[PDB]
Amino acid sequence: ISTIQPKANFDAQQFAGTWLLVAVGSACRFLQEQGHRAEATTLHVAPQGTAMAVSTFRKLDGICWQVRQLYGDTGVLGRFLLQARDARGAVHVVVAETDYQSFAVLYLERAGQLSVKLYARSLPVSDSVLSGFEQRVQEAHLTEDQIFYFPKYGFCEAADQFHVLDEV
Amino acid sequence: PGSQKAALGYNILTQEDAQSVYDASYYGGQCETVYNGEWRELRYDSTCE
Repeated sequence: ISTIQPKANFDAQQFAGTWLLVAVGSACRFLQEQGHRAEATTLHVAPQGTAMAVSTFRKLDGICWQVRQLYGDTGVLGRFLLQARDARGAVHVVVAETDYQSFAVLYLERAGQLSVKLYARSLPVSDSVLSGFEQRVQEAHLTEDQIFYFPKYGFCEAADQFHVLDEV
Repeated sequence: PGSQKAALGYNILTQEDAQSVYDASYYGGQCETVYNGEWRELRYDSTCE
């Protein structure tokens, strides 16, 4: 395990805005166990100094939900920490790779438990990008059997006042 | 949580709680437990989805 290199000169202002989650690679059981109902997710992203706010949007049983989180910077460009809010333990984050207008591959890790997630500005992703993601997975020592996709449709926006987790 | 108020004495003349009458914390060595029907609290795990 190591902190891999981020996007060179990561521009939070360009990486800002709307991302759709496309696929996740992880050894996390709950993507393979109960891997059905991988409900679609999207981020709104804003810079907030060097930290970034993120609003994940999701459905849950058809109720649209918003989770707002601060990705605190590590003091290092493109490197962030999520807090141990519920004693979950802090999650290290690296913006490994992005075309700010097109695609991103984000590295996230806690307690050596590692995930990589591929987001896009777009419904399609270039198959070359997807292939890069596959090799990113292999380099992370994750199997193809630990890659999981998310549906093309049914993204949500603007969850209700009562359906915002607002963990911060 | 909030069991201590039931332990307090009550002043009918003022409708104010007094000092504790019951021991709010003595268990008599029993482990007798109550199911909290509202235990469900959402969590999110960004390391998964």
